[PDB]
Amino acid sequence: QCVNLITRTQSYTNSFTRGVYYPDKVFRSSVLHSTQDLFLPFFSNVTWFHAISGTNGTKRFDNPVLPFNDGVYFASTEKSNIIRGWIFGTTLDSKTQSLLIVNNATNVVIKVCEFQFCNDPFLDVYYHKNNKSWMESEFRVYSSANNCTFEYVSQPFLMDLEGKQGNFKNLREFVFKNIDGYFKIYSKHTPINLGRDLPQGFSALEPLVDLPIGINITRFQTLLALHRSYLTPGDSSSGWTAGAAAYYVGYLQPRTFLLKYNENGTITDAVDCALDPLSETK
Amino acid sequence: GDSTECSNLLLQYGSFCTQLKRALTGIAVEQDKNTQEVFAQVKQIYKTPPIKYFGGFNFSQILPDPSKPSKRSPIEDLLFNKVTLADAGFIKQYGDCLGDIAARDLICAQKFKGLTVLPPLLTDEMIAQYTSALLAGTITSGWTFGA
Amino acid sequence: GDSTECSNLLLQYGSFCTQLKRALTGIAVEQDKNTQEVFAQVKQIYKTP
Amino acid sequence: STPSALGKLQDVVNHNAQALNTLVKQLSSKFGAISSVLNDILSRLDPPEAEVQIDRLITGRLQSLQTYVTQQLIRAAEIRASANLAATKMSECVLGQSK
Amino acid sequence: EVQIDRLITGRLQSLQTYVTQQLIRAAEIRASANLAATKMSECVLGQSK
Amino acid sequence: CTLKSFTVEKGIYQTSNFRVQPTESIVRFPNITNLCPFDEVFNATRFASVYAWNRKRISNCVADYSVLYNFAPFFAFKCYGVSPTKLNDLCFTNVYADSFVIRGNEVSQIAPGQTGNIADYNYKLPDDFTGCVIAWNSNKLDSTVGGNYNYRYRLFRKSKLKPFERDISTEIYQAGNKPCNGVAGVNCYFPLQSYGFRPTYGVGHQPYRVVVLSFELLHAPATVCGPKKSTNLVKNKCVNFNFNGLTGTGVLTESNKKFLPFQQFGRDIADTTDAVRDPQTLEILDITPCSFGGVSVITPGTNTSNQVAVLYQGVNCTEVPVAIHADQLTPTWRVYSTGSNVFQ
Ligand SMILES: *[C@@H]1O[C@H](CO)[C@@H](O)[C@H](O)[C@H]1NC(C)=O
Ligand SMILES: *[C@@H]1O[C@H](CO)[C@@H](O)[C@H](O)[C@H]1NC(C)=O
Ligand SMILES: *[C@@H]1O[C@H](CO)[C@@H](O)[C@H](O)[C@H]1NC(C)=O
Repeated sequence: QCVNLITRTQSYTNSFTRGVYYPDKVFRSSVLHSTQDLFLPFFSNVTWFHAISGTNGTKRFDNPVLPFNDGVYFASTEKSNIIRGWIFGTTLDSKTQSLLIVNNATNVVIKVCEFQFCNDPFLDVYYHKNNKSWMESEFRVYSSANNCTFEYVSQPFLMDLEGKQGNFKNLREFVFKNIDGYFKIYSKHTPINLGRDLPQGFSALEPLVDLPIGINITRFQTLLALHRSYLTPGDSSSGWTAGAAAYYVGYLQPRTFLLKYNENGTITDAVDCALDPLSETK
Repeated sequence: GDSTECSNLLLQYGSFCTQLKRALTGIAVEQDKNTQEVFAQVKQIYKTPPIKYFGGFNFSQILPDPSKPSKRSPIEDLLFNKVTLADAGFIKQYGDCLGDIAARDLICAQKFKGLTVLPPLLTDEMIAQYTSALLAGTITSGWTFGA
Repeated sequence: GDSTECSNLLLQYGSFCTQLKRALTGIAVEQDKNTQEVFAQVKQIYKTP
Repeated sequence: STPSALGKLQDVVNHNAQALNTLVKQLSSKFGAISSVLNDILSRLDPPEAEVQIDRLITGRLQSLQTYVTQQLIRAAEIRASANLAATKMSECVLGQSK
Repeated sequence: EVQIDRLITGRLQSLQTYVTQQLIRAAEIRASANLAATKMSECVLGQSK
Repeated sequence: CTLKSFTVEKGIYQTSNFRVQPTESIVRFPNITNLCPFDEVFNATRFASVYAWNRKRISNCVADYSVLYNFAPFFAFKCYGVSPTKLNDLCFTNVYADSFVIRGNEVSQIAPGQTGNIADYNYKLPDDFTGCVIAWNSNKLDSTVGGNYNYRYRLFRKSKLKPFERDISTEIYQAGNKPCNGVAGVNCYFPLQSYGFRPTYGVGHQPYRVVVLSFELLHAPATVCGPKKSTNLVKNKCVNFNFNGLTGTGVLTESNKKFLPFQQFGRDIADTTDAVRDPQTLEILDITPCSFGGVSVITPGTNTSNQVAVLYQGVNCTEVPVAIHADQLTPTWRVYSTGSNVFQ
């Protein structure tokens, strides 16, 4: 059965200078090299989907499947106990290939398959005392899975810290893009002090993975998990507990960028060209 | 670069390389001639007197500084610092005189691309010495040293 | 002309346009300098009696 | 204090440096060839077919070198005019009193 | 694309020749303008011997 | 010889350029070596139709071209961006093997950047295709006495296909209110057509298997490499090197650069390879081409003397021993000898 469980509310925030990443894996140092790539334009809109998960009163669906456009930029402050992956696809059905990314507490699984599921994807996890380690069932939450074609396993992208400061530090800036047959996914995790949203400053998104598929994506979705204290009961309001599963979404656009690599070969600064006349002059 | 085939096919094109080398050699000897015509306007090098008193006109900032090794004047030092420097063929055992790894490598890359800067015939020290001779002649001799 | 198809091939030849535009801009600012040096030899405008 | 006091000599240095940088960037220009690295072209195509590509690259780089040398000659004539002016100024203002 | 490349090379060479001849005659104009500034200083702003 | 005269006047003449020649050739590859699945391409029972061209990905292998060394009766190795004999000298990354079966005479329609009905509605090759095409007759297996009409090509589409684009949408283009219902007529044309593989047709019109090999060269970490013999590397010695297809000459010193784990090539302001990661052991080494510089001859007039001095411009005196010095040539007093008389 498909059940919506999130209190998705859309607010608008500033993009600032977030989303900068590495174009290609070519070391460069002390160079103001200029590129022409898809990027999150400076000072754009951010659709902050502020929400509380585990809310049984939201049975009817109230969250849309966000589009992909020219590359979705993502940010959040949720641990693997709350947000557990991402979904991509053109029609998000068994007719077109659906890409599922799952971030287990011990590993990461990336799959491309004709998964059948509704517009409310989630993963309910709990360690019942019978076995102390309960494994989720694909057939229960997900209706079907046919002609799986790709599989990849690695270390977790979410090295979540148990501390609240570390929980806020989990800025999983996972830029997703598909160009030249490459589905490039980047990542970051900043020890920046806790705030309210993406802060000031700069952070280059190192290339986390370059999946060799690079197919077009029409819709983008966020995979959330129902956070629990592992002692709560099952299917009840006193079961899946309320949790602020806030996640922000932005969109990339083609743009010329002027980068700035530091001594260690990392992008330490970047400017958009068409933001304002000062940017074009620079 | 170092490819033999490209050089052989460049030979098929005639002698633009010879003409360009001749033109650049003319430019270089022209630079040396310019320096000689501007600065080397006196046969003799003139030494400023040890006691540098000239009626109150203080030339200390334009006269050479005996303290610093460069012997340039303080104004000359300011001018040297203000302008971006250039290679001067330092002996660093780098194979290409001066160079470093992960540093100001623009000159090194230019050299490795075939572009080279030849040192002036008169070193900056000897150019400064020529200027010091000119200034000493002007201060002590006036205009009579140029005729 | 008004064509991107030619511009894509045009940018392949490098920064030749940068050099040409820089040379022309230098020529123009040199014309301004010429007029300023020939005519603007004073910074006070004098009224004819 | 003022950084624009020595603008003329810094402009001369910047002109030389940017001419050299333009020459260097001409290496990356393909000029209609399949690539811009001679070693890669030679390792990819045999001389009978690589001759056309290397000839296009040679023509492009030779045009770049010739334009560089011609503009160097023009600005060297400018520098020679300025140096003749400097020699005249040393003769008439330094070696004498010009009226 | 080949024909447009040929036309681009031709027009670029024409423009480059135009810019070089403008540079040469601009050096000529600059020599004449330096002479004119000298004449303004020594004939108009003074008496030249 | 340079002055084109027998009398040479007193002066310095820029004679030539001296470059210390390389000492040895060293070729490197990752220590892992695997048989590339190229054979499975040539061992495939059948290839997909041209409208639904089969695509295979080749990566993380060593290019074992023995299949085209021993048994290569293929008619055209029509390589475009590379020479067929040079494949062993270069490494590739993310190799794409497209494959289909077409008419033999239609090869001119699959030329790089060519335009045609199949090139617009079946399979558009890019205008800058950097790869090869291998075509060979398939009448032995892909032809039938009754007519091999199984292969079908998409004859018509509303818009031209993009380069390297596959479209399997079979929606009809109804230009009017009349429903097609499979009827060919007014405002209703089927977008697919069976191949005319009639037995009476001779060669050229018969089915031929075509494999298009597309390569992207050296801008990404290499995954497909040649079968060349991996050797050892030496430091501070100007040697030839072929690092995964990157050919050059120079010294390979130990680099103190802080490469990020995903980074392979380091580049300077002149965007040329200044450092490289050894494919066998992932460590970064700095590349520096061996010393070189101008060589000028300082001589008095040949009317006066015949002894000459030599200036090596901008080079440390530790790179002098080339084949002009007395230690490398016969002890003749015409030019220079004694080993000494070196001034930095
Ligand atoms: C397998 O993939 C094809 C796409 O080529 C798709 O049409 C099909 O539905 C998938 N599943 C099966 C069982 O063939
Ligand atoms: C960056 O490089 C500097 C030296 O240039 C070094 O001290 C510093 O530790 C480096 N930073 C990192 C994160 O490695
Ligand atoms: C003569 O000149 C010296 C310096 O050369 C100076 O110290 C001295 O006072 C002068 N004598 C005079 C002006 O009577």
